[PDB]
Amino acid sequence: GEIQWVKPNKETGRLSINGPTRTKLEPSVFHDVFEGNKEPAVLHSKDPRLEVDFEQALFSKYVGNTLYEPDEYIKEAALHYANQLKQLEINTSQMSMEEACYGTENLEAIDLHTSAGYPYSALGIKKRDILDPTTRDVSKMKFYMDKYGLDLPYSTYVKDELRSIDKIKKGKSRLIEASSLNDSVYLRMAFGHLYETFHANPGTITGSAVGCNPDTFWSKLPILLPGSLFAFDYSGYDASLSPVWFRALELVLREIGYSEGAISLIEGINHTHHVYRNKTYCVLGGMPSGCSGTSIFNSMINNIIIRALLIKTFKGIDLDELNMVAYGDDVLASYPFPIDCLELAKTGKEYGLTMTPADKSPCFNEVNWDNATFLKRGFLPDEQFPFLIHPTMPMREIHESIRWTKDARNTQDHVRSLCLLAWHNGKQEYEKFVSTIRSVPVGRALAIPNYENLRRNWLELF
Ligand code: NI
Repeated sequence: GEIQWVKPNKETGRLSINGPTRTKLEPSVFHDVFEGNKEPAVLHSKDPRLEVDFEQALFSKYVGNTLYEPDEYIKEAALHYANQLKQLEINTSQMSMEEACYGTENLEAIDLHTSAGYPYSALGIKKRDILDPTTRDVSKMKFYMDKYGLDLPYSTYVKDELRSIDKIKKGKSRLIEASSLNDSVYLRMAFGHLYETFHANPGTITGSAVGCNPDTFWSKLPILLPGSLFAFDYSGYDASLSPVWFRALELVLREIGYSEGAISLIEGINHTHHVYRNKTYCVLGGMPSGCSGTSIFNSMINNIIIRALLIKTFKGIDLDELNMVAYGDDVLASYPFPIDCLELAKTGKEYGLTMTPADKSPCFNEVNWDNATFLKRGFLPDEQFPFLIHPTMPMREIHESIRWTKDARNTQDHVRSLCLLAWHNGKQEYEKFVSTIRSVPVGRALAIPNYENLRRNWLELF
């Protein structure tokens, strides 16, 4: 991805948003009971902790575009993923606005608590004003869709979340790039059925884990990805995507039967205008973070990329032997033989992709079921029933996170949530976690859930 220009909002005529004021994250009543080294991300320019220039840290994610136009390696990839999709019989037809907004059994309703984007947030119009689940009215949406039309700027602001000290010093906060309600509705209308099938089918046909529930999906993963695993990390995947990938996405949507109208939506994703604060700017390449189908399209795109890398890098590689699931940038794969990911990573840099070994690793080593990471989590066979895999959220992460809160009344649920994650790590870990919690009179007053109750519940899902 690459910014093409920047200009003042007076010139472009775009409305401006309020800068978020303070972080909403406070010290929790466990702030110093547990250890970690994370604080609220830098949320503005004058943050006393900044060792560098903010705005140029913000936008350095956009490392250029290396290629605008699919070569043969990419076209063949796209087509193989497209042919693979064929068997899911994706409904290529437009979804009703009602469903688009209000959801069906496999597409969640538009989230009423998120911002409505441009120009809604600048005018103080909230989704709640336009959308009511109790009536499923779409007449108001039609009205605003007429009023402001389509293909609007992405309203961009800083994500209020926890970051390492390293990222706070180095100004590496993350951006939220929210598409306008108008464009979310329209994208969902054009691709809602695709979203539905993808939610209903996490696995190796879609090649997508979006919407999976790791509680159960983890047990399928060994079966779905047999033979020899592989996995790595990308640095700033989203922003490093050059247009070529949007082009390749188009080939895939064409080949599975989409109309040209629906396909033209993609250019409005590959080429976006954003409004960060007082300026508006043009990005060409890069998946916006907050675009309706971000997750899926990123996941689809990654399906294209892994295949392209494979067949550009190795000869006689048979793509039907591949298995992968992708959740945005995050991929878990297998193949019947080992795969030299160092060479993949090199091929990757040619395309503008930065690939590093799995889990901050020193080296492109072995990934097996024991060290493998997916959606932050590791894989641990249940001791009694080894066919059941537990998703292991590192405790390090659970510790970091319990030390802060955005709502001071939520301690109870905040701890319970963390417990629902921590127990997958084993009885002895869990006890260690709960005992630290219970190490402080406030801990002791909480209803903390029982290890063997959590486990009996977990079994009852299989
Ligand atoms: Ni532009």
